[PDB]
Amino acid sequence: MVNVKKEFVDNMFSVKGKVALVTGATGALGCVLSKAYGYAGAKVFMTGRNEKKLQALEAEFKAEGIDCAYGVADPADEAQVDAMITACVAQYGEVNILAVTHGFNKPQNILEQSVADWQYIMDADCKSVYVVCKYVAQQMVDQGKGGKIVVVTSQRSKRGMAGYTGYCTSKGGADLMVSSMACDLSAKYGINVNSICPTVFRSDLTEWMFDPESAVYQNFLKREPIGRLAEPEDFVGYALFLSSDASNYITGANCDCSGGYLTC
Amino acid sequence: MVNVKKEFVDNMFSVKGKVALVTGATGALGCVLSKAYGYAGAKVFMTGRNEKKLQALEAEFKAEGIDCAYGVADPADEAQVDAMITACVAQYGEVNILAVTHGFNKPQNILEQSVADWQYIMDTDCKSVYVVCKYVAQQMVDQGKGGKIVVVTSQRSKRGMAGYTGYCTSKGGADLMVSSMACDLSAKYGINVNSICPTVFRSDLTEWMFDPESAVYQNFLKREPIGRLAEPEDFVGYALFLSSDASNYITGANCDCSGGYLTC
Amino acid sequence: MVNVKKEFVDNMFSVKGKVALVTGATGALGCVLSKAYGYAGAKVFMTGRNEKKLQALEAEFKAEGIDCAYGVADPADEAQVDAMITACVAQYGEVNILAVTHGFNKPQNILEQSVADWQYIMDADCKSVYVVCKYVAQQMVDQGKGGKIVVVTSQRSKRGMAGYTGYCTSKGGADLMVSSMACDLSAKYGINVNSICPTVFRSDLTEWMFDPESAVYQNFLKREPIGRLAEPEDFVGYALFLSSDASNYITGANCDCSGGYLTC
Amino acid sequence: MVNVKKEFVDNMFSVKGKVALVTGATGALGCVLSKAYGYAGAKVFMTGRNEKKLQALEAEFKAEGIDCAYGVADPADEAQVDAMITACVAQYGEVNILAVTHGFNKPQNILEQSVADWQYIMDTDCKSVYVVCKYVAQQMVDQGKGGKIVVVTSQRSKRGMAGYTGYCTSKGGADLMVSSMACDLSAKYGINVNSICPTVFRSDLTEWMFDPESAVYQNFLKREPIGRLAEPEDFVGYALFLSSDASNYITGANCDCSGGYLTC
Repeated sequence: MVNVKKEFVDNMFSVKGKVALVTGATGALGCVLSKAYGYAGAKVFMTGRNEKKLQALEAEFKAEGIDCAYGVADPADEAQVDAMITACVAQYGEVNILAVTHGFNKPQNILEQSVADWQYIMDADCKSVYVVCKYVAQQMVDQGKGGKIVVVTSQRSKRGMAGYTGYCTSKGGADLMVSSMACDLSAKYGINVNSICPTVFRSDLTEWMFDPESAVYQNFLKREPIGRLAEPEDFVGYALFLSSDASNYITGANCDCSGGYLTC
Repeated sequence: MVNVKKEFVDNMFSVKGKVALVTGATGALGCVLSKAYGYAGAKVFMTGRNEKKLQALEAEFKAEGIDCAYGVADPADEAQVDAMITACVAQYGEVNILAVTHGFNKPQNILEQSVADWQYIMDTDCKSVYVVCKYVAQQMVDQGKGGKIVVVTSQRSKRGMAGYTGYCTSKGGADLMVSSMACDLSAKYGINVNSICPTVFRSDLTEWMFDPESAVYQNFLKREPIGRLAEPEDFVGYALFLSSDASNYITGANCDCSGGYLTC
Repeated sequence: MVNVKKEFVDNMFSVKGKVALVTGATGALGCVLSKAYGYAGAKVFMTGRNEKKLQALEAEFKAEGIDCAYGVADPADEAQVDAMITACVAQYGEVNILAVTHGFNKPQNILEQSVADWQYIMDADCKSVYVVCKYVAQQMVDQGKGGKIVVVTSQRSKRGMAGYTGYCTSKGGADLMVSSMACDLSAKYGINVNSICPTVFRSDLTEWMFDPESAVYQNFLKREPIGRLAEPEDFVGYALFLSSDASNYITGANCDCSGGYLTC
Repeated sequence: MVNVKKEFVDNMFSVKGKVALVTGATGALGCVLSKAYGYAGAKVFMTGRNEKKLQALEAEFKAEGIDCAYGVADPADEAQVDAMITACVAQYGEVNILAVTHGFNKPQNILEQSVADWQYIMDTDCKSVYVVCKYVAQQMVDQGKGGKIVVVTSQRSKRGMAGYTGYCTSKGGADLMVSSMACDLSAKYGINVNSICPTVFRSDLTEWMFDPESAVYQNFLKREPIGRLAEPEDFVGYALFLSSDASNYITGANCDCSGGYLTC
């Protein structure tokens, strides 16, 4: 008999009954991923800094029968992250999936960007990934059931850009932090750690879309073999795949969500 | 309201009712992927050179209610591939998914490997990918409904190896052929083209596993953050993901199925 | 005392008295590299298919005191390559450096490109690299003095492009063939094998430069952090570096000559 | 006539009369690069934190007719870096080449590595690269004559490793910071910015070389197509190449100094 089971294939993409902790939950990708986990049957614990926006999401999701909760925390603040994970464990008993979607950018040329401004991006966008991953991984180790970590980086983790010495250092570094975390955790504890590297969202560029003096929209479109800019919903499939049994062998990968921008 | 639909999330990983054409169908990965597509509800058209082995698979799958058929063809032979696609279209009406799993290798140092031996690997392992992709892409264009192509390459498409001047040229080339095919087809025709880059299967190395003189098994294990060698079933999730609506934005990618070998 | 010698530093970039065999010697990069090796004091053996163009180069170089010779050969023809290397050995006693610059392209979409047209690119652009490298490496092994091989690929060895299923397969494959050849030859025989991955030459695009309907020139310029397209002379430094003692530790590398196109 | 000049070829690798500022000058690679620039005729300005070790190097180099000087500075401290560059400008009139060789590592698994310990590596190894590059680039801009920046990263900038969540984030980030700096500076100001990615030095592993319980030495040797571990002198050629006219077109590159570790 061929070495594949029907039970495996039918349920491999499931996240049903799993507890998914989503950071940057009020952001463009974070709110979409949080709802997608909910629609897929996971218990959703949303975190971010804006309580009013988290409350609005919790009300919308609960009206559709999604089991969800939220915790306010600055992801770069070690004490707040620890308390937030404790609140998730108190609510749901465990953490099975972590989706890291928070971040920050402020593009500026190196000559005009102070060391403090560069450090601000690194703390908000890079240190915060270490803090959240370290504390959630420790919780997954404590549980002894393995787990899944999905870090949203950027196609900027592999390609530089003018004005991006902060963001590219942060994302370039996070991709390697993910591969090193897989080396630290996957074999011993059954914790898969992967990143997704998306291109830009259409909605991020619509503001200057009608400006003939701007080349930004067309510079991206010339470099998108898929033929269009991304929507957050375009990455829910990859995120859920990397959060399910279907990706049990996959670890330390930096997954291409660029629509071909990285390979053309 | 958050921009993601429940109907999208519930059905995004489906391949139900789709016609999946699988090359190298009698091989270790090919038979597993063929059955996985069948268990997932796709109509499966298997192709390979060994009729007796294809007949055995068809009998096994039909006994489990899988709708499948086969066609004998040498994938490097345009005329045989063209006739094989015609037989798939006659049986099922169309081709929606293509999974390319066939191949050949015969490692040998460049000094001892004749130009004819190198060419034999290139024809069997590389030219055959161009032939199958070109003819199936043309059928998908003719249909006007888009489609999915998944080419199985190898982690050897990105890392060289002693004795692999044939296989590494073929796989390294196929990864770029996939990115270029996405540039040719995805925007205009809605045909996504991606590759998966697997590490070795545990069963491929079981022969010399007990020989202390061989370092092969341990060479790979030291370089596998996941902590074990692969089974064909470990790649069914990625292959089905890349064959479904869940990956509609993903094209021209060379997906890391190495278990961390590529990133450590 | 610091572990570096003055004699080493003063002479590390030298190719003086070395025999450099350059393929595609009559082409834009080939003629420039051949003359640069000559100006740097190497004995230059030029090869290509056009005898009149090789004779013109030999006359120009000899008028400037360069020790050079030529041999006519189709680089994909195993018998002609063997005879050409024999003629170089008869003239100069040995081969120390090989620079592979020949090639062919004919861009065409996969749907319109016949299997025979794809194969034509592969034979002219990829098989020919295997033939030349195998025979020159065998000669270097026979000599027992090590050697240097520099293969000119393209930035297309790492990035796909519409119409390039032939060229990208050939260059993508050649980069991996180089890494595998380093695995086969460098430790045992002291033969370093590396590739250089250039961007396009300014002169290749000047024809359609005044056509407003063409985006080619600007598509490249937007993606060149260096701020201009390349001239063949821009790659002589990297080629000579990879042909000298200064790069003795460097092997199996695919060197970025893209002017930042690969990293932005 | 072939488009290459003899005067260009004869002098392209020269750093004679150029002012080379070397950070981490007392380290294994820093002292070797500092002396190599000196032997090549550059004016050498060495910086580091250990005054006694800088004084010993200055005395050794002056005894061999090298024009050199030193300045004590912590490279992560903007005020000290600014004062150090002022002292280099006062001594030599300008800065033409910058070689960044300093760094820090303390491997530790993520579960046992505090956020403060991770931050310590990031400040010492990553923030310090931003500080030095920003201040030296500003000095090169002020001069208006262009310049060369060579950042020494590691093969760890592209491959993760157990215990390296700090170092891999720092090096992975620095490679992207270099590509982004090239986008910010090369076209407008003629400042090329590149990195070199070395493998480990033989001397770094000699301690546990005789311990059968340690796999480290053999783990690297199995992955070195060149056939041996590196010496600092093995990277002087690449560093001087990237500091000379021979590499004028090369910018934003992350150069492979791994001996094939990256490509096998």
